[PDB]
Amino acid sequence: EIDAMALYRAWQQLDNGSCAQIRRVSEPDELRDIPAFYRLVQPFGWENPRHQQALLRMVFCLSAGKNVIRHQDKKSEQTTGISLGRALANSGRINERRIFQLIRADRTADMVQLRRLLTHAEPVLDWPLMARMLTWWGKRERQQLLEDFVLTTNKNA
Amino acid sequence: DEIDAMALYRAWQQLDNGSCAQIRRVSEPDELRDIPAFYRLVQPFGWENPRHQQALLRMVFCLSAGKNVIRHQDKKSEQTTGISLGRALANSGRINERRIFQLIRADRTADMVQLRRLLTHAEPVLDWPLMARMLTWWGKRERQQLLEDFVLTTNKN
Amino acid sequence: MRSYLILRLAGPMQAWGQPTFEGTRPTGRFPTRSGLLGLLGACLGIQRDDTSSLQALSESVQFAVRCDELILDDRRVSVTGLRDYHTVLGAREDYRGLKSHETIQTWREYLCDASFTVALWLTPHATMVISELEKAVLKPRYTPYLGRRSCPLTHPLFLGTCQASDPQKALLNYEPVGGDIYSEESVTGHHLKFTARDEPMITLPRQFASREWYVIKG
Amino acid sequence: MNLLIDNWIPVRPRNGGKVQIINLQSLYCSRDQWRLSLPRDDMELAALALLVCIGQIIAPAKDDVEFRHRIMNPLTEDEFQQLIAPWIDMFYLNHAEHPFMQTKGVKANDVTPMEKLLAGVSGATNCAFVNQPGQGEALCGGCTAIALFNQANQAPGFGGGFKSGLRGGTPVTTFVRGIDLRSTVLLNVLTLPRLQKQFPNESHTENQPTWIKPIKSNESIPASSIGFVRGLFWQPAHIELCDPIGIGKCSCCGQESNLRYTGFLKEKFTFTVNGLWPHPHSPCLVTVKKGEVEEKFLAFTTSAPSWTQISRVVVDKIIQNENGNRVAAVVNQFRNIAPQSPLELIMGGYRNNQASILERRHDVLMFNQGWQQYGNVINEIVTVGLGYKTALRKALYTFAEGFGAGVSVHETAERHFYRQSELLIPDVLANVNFSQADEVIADLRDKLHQLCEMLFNQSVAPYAHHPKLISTLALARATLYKHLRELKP
Amino acid sequence: MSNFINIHVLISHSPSCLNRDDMNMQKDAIFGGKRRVRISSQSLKRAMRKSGYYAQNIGESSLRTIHLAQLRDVLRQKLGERFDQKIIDKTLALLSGKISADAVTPWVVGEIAWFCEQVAKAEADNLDDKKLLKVLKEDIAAIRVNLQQGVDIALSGRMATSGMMTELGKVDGAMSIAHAITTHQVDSDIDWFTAVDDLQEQGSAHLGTQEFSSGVFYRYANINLAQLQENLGGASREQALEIATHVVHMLATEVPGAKQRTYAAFNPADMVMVNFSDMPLSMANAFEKAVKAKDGFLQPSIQAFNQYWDRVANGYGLNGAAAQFSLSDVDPITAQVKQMPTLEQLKSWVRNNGE
Repeated sequence: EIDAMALYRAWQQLDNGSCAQIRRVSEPDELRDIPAFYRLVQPFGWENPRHQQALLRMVFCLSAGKNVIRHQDKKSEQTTGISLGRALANSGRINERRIFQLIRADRTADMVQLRRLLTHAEPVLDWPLMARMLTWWGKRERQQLLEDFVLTTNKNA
Repeated sequence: DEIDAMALYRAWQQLDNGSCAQIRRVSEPDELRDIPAFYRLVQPFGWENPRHQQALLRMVFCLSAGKNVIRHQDKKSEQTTGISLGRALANSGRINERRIFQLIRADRTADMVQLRRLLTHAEPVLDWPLMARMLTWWGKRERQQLLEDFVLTTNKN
Repeated sequence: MRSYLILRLAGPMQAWGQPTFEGTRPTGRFPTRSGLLGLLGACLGIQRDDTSSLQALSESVQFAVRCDELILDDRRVSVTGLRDYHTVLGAREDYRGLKSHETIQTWREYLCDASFTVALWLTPHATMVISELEKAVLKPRYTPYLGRRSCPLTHPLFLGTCQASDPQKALLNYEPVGGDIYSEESVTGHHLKFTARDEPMITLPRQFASREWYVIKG
Repeated sequence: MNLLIDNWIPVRPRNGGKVQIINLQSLYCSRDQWRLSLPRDDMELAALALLVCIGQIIAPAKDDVEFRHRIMNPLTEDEFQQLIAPWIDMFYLNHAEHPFMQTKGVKANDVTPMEKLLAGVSGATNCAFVNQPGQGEALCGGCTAIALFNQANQAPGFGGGFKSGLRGGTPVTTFVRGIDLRSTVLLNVLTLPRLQKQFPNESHTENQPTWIKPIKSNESIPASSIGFVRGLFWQPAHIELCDPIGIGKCSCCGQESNLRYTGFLKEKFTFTVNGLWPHPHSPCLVTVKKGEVEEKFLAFTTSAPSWTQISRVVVDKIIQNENGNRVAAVVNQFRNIAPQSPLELIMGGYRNNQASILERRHDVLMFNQGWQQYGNVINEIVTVGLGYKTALRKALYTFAEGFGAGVSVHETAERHFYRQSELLIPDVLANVNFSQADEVIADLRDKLHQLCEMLFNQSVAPYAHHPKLISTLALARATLYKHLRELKP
Repeated sequence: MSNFINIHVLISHSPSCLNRDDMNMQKDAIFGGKRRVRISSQSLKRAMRKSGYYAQNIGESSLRTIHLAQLRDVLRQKLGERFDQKIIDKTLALLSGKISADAVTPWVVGEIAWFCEQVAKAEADNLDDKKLLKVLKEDIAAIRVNLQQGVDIALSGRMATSGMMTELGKVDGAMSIAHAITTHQVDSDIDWFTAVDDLQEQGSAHLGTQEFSSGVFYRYANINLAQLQENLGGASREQALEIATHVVHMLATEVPGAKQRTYAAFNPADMVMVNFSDMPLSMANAFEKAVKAKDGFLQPSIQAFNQYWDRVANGYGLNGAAAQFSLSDVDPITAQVKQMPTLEQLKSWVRNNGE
């Protein structure tokens, strides 16, 4: 599997030039057109083709900014940390229909919209969990995102 | 431990027309997971417990035939259970035996679709918590019992 | 959707009881149902034998209690506890007659630095109306106290009146927000409950039945 | 009234409302889900215990297969009637020659009030002052049977010549809890093989109830010679209910009844049971001093929170050489039968000074799935708690005495400590994942550490303005941070 | 016409120990996170109830005796639904042993009713009166004694042992007294004493210790006027106000007896305030934030009280007559609070319903 917190820590300590250069993409595959990307994700097994798609997604989200996604470790009590959907709902900045139209959005349409949401919401979340979600990213992980969002919003009210 | 059926029923009856409308648009049980209003509907009834999800998905799906398509009626104090689904379907006088035939022989997913069509068509009167238990298990035994009840009812009535 | 009455129970010392037939008189961490019914009772000058009025009250009203933490000069002050070595001399030895013990002893527990915000509402089978309760809490007939009579209130019993769908929603309008809530009504996102023996059995004097609070953590 | 046939069991629906009074057949043969309902938890524990005993003599499973099966599926009425048939003439409250848990023909100068069976309502000099009167005016048949049983089991004996029960005085009872009262009762019944592994029934061992074959005065009974029926329903006292009055209200239940009881007779009576009867409802502490071993059933001796006794209630320790501990047989059974199941355990007991109730306790402890196998973890959480407790106590004791302030503050401080610990440790035990638990435990140790510091300073605070006290205060603080540093692995 | 009389007192005692626990350590409490020394409500109220002043002005009041004679009609109208007048007047004849009132104290009704129940039950089985009296001589003696202490019972409540039997017999006092806590954090002191042996003054002595402290305490009490009236058989507001004035005096002067023979903290209060209200409130939050000394604790405490009143009174709904007496001339409380140069003038202002 792919080490998450390592990739996060690497992203937090990347040089601002590479950082700004990466942020500039507008689609995950465009990261392939950038050197700084390869140097970033090579220590984490980019060289193994199984892990590639995943990495492309992870970095893309991270590309929202050096400190848009705020990692926070899970409390020892809880079995899992704060998932993405809960984070977004907790932001108070995201509208339900953005999430709805997110999970119904096509490969690719999908990541772009997510990144927009991330920059807008600047969420605090358990990053490796997000990373896993991005590793698989299929119908049920999307649907789970919508679940967490809706259910958290209802809980909190 | 066990799922409250009557609560869910009444909940569905008093749902706001917009939410009901949003739920009535699924064409397949798992699509309920794409819909905010659904999670809001089933949250009180133990959706968050994985054990009850499949079950709930079926219940709602059948209810999603209409706001009052499934007319609940209490059993008589004397008899041990109320009207079964098969019996009600037969009592409607609108359901043809071959429909039930092809129902109990249908693959997963498809059966629920077919069932919901039968429910819209019949507007059955039945013991809802009973049907709910049936949907909770929904296996060979239950499908068979459905067709049997249908056949024997249609025979006498 | 529903109209709520909002009360504040605050004082240097409070005491909200738990099952005991002994000389130690325990406290829990927040108002008991029985006790809130008693507070309202005192406001609506209800004598102790008036089983009709007591029952009307009990069937009419339901509560939700929020535990407010104290903040002094931007620091948090946790609710703590206290045990009073409480003595009685010349105490009755028996219910009939006048023989008495030289000294008996009791131990009584209190809550220190505690404050609560309570929301109450009416049931569908209500014999009362909220206007009454408001009038009472503003002008009580019997002396109102926080658990025991030695426990004055440091803030008016009346906080406000409003309207919402949850108790949770109702309580949101009133500072301080953030405390835990124990409600007699379920709130959709929340699944934990908390068992107690609050419920007064009015037909059977000074005996209480089990009930369950719904917990809304903050 | 007959416990197997008539309606005595006070219950309300698991979910439901208005209390009603059922008979045992309605409980055993119905998928209705019930929960006990009385105005006292100790009497609910008395009740539950009675039911468990009953079920333990009428219907032990023949194997784990049947056990699981009957928990999942109620009996048929006929099966029941067949099961209870040979026992009916033993459970009559009022009977000609064999009254339930009573002794025919009791010589007593005066009638003892009914209140004396209600543990706690009276018995101490401050009871007439703090308690409401009239609770022992007239009792249901049920409230009475139940009180009788409680008095011969978990309550302290009347005093002078009134022998306590078989487990000693004031034992702690621990039961496994289920979804309804039915499954609960069944869940605390030893299967037939476990039952006879624990009690091999001889022609040598008497297995008749005490009220059928009486204990002889000043007999010396080998504990081994008591049969599981005789012991589960052991009655160490000479009691006999007075003739019942008419229809009216249980001054205990609040319910109405056809017959109600208003007094009873008791007379002193002494025997001796050499040995320790292996009661299946209580834990058992074992300490081997000077080669000699002593087993003693667990009892609340202090006012310390219930978590401080959790280790003694769920965790086995069998080390020949040292002190060990045996959990109650029903819990070991459940542990074997359901090794993938979580635990919801009912424990309860009294703390007394002779016939005076000083405290009552009743807890429903929860435990995640790993509790059967990972007892060492549980043990460690508990001894962590007590470890920090003694850290504080030793420090402040130093502050008071020396190797002195002149004032003792360590007791108050222990009360504060324990009161916050109640918010900390039971939560941990309830939600920790035993398979991997070191993180949670370490967090706990940090919280408790902070706590001891805070309470130490708080406690010495008012006295530290005088230099002579700051002197010994430094030493005390030293011993504190000692003890506190030795609690880090 | 407000129902509640609030009484606030700041009183400073000198080094003493007016109340301690089972471990002979001064009582305390925690307020605002900081430890205050405490004088329990029980300690104080006993100090009052067992006082000479209480005896003279409450124990010896003209309203202290309840005449069963004058209660005949009203008792009959109130018990006519449960009993026939034969047993009622039988009963009242037993109890009394020998102006018609239009109202009666509830505990009287309740207890009387119990006696009626016993009389009826006794007559239903031909039990004759001599042995009936024998059976319940005790109870009768008791209720006779309570019938000559009507004000004591009305103000403080039934005595701890009283022979009261019914549920209406559970008689709460009309004055509630709150525990007294210091306005400040306390630096406790510790006396190290010895005991010289005059026959062997030598040797090495065995020392004992006693905790002690000085402090500025906030006493609070309130009085329910309506209940006072109701428990005096329908007395007037003026009479209630008289009794109230006695409570003001006591709360400003009486001090628990403990250790006084060796520490002698016989201090009068340095501020007393009385305040009429619909809802009784304690002003203890004036000291939630513990007072810090500045030329002592008394002045900052008084100032803190005055200022807290200025700050919250109006908002808290303390709109009603209000007066203050104080020996300390600190920056005055607001002018709606009428100043009393002496305690007695305060008393008489209370006596006059606050005018």
